[PDB]
Amino acid sequence: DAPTIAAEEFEQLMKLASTGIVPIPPDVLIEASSLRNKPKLLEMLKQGPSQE
Amino acid sequence: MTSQEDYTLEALTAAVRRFEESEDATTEARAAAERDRDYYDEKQWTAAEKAALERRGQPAITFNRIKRKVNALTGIEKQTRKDPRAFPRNPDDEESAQAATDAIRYVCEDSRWDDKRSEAAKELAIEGTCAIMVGVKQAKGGIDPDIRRIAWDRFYYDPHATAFDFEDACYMGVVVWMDLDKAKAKYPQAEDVLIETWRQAQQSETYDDKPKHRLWADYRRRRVRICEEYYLDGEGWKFCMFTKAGFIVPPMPSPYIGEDGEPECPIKAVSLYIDRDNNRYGEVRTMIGPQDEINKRRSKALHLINSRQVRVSPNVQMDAQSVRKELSKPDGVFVGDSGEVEILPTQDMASANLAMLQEAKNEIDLLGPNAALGGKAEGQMSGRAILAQQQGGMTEAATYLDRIRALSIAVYRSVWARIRQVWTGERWVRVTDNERNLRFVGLN
Amino acid sequence: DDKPKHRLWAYRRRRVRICEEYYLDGEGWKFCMFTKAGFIVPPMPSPYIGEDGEPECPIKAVSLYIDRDNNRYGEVRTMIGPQDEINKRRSKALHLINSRQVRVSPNVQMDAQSVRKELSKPDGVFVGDSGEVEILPTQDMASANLAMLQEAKNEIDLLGPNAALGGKAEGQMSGRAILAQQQGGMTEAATYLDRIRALSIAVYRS
Amino acid sequence: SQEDYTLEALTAAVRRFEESEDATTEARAAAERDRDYYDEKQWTAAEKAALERRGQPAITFNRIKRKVNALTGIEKQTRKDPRAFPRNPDDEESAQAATDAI
Amino acid sequence: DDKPKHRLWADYRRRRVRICEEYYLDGEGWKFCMFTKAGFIVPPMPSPYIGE
Amino acid sequence: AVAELDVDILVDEGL
Repeated sequence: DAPTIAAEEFEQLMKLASTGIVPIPPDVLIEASSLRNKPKLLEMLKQGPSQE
Repeated sequence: MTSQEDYTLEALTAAVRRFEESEDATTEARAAAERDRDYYDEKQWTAAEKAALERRGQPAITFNRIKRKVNALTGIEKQTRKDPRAFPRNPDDEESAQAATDAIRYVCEDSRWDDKRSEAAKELAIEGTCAIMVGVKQAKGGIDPDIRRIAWDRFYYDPHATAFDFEDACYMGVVVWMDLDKAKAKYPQAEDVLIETWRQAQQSETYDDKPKHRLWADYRRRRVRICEEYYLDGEGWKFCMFTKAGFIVPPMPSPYIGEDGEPECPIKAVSLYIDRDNNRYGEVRTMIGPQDEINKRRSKALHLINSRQVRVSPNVQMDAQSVRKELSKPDGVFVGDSGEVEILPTQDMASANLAMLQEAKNEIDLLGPNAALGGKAEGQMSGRAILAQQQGGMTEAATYLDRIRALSIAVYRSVWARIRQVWTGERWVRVTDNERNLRFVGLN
Repeated sequence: DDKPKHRLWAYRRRRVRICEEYYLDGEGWKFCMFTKAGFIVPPMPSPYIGEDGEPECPIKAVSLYIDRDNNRYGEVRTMIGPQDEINKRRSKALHLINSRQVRVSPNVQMDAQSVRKELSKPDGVFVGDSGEVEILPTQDMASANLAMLQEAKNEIDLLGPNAALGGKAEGQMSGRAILAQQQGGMTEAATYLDRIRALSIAVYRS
Repeated sequence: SQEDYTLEALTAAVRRFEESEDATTEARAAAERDRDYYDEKQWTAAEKAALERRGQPAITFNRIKRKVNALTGIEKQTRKDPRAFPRNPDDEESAQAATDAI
Repeated sequence: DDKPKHRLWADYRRRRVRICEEYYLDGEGWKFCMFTKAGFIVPPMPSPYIGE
Repeated sequence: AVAELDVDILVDEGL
């Protein structure tokens, strides 16, 4: 029983990532979460590398 | 108006025969289920026993224990709530499941499936029969599948059905009580068959109006009973609507397309226990026996205590009953010699009745749920014993959860079938927000 | 009616009664303010918009238990009986303990009730020989009434919310069983909690 | 015809209220009895008069209030806030609006 | 007989029948027959279900 | 509409 499909999906991502068996990138993980600052975190993680 | 009616008796008999046999064949089962429900509703004394207790002056006291067990079972079912899900048989069908798992879920939040399931489980615990209607309703975006709950006393089935999901049931239907004004507004064509029903029935009160005494159906608020029946004709499932005076809707094929593309009965019904006479009863029946011993032995032990047995010498010039009443009072007096009145001993009777009452209480506590799942038990026991008793009670309650699961699965299957039948592309896009789901529109 | 149930107005104020009614006819929901004298607000479609965009009744109500006669009641009804039995047995034991039953010889020139009252008092006296008055035994009745009262107390303790869930041990268990007893009490109260949750959800949707 | 319609509507409303009041007389009486029992009024007038005549004081031992208070405290401790969830990710922000509104 | 067992007074308008489906193994092999107390519905034929 | 109940928004209880 989950409020939404996204909540169950995020819980399954937690279960998969806690074991550490598979590498789960944080961008898709954040995209599947339910955070209010999700667009800001996604933009900050997906920003292009510094010109240096 | 003229309203030329009373066409023939054969048509009316053929119309109401199935409901007649449904009422007749399940009289004893309906009476037993009503008695169990009344026991659950703090009504465990008959009229004669209450009258006798009032005559003797003893108040009627009920120690209800069935309600605690039923509440424990209902809470156990509530705590194990699950969500609908579609699993793909093969990987290439995965996306298909990802459609259904969404769509069905929407319905289960549009119709508040949780509450309907909870009351269905309550009736299964009490009466042992749950009925869920999977129909259609009007929404802003169009027609959407809808889940309705049918009360146990407003639903009738084929008495010859032996299975617990009614696979072999020939027919089933719902009785609905509606105001005459609402009935005329909803079905103006069938104005000649809507007949006032003011007189209450005492032989069969199961399918009557819930308030038995209603002094307003004469002219103010007229109410009628309408039966919606789906029956398996040789060609297929046919749905009809009728009353005691005629056909509101003539026999027509069922409009609800089933799983295999054929008309199907939208009613999904489940049962807990079935006897050798096809009578369906719930768990409360098992608690009916001991519960009386909780009450009756409570009364008798109270009767043996506030009254005394006295032998009076014949030379006494007073009424024996008056002397006994005086001696039974805490501040009573008697005038006479020592041997005129002798108080017979009745403490053994009261002690034996109390011991038997305690034994009955222990029996009902162990009966059904082990009383530890409700967190009551008996006391003076360790935690490990409590966990073991709770696990044993959960094991003994596996059939109840299996019935709930089967009813839920059938409801979800009917919901998916109705979604395939009635949903359009616009509704699919609006609900699921996925273009690919337009592939799933219709049954083809 | 008015709660104080006094309505003196010897005048103090002036109280009036109005009824808001939301009723669903064939075409939709309508709302009306009315008294028996007339219409404060004439019957009009409900000014509140529901989930589907159509007028709907703004009142959201829930009930705990429903009887076969469409009667609604709470959890106090279960404990009504045991409480009455407790009070009645307590009163009966009190009456039995403080009163004595006496058999008086016919050759006494005093009232039987007066002699009984004298012998019931802790500092009473009596004049006569040995066989004039006899005290009938009534301690068994009081003791058994006390036992019945204790049994009723146990029943009322086991009837409603769990004592362990309510902070009462009643047996001095090991502590581990307390958590399981609390879980059982939560399971029992799950129906009430679900009723509250459903009411809250309806209120939030409205 | 406005007067006739208004009279009919008023009569219907009054009749509906009267029917609702009358059909629930026993339930209302039982609920009032339970509420009074919760509020220390657990003795009838006749029994109180009999006890007063006997000289025995009327003593009330209330246990319903304890259970009701326990249930109310449990409900208070399981308080929860309203929350809006999005069916689809694209509705996420929209749900936030409801969470900021309700 | 019928499970509700009200043939004495009920089921006048609802006509019910009983059919026996019998699989019997004689020397040649298993055969299947639908029959009643009055006649044959399916004449004795080899069982249409192929074994292992 | 844009955000209707049970279609785009689900109302429940959170912490």
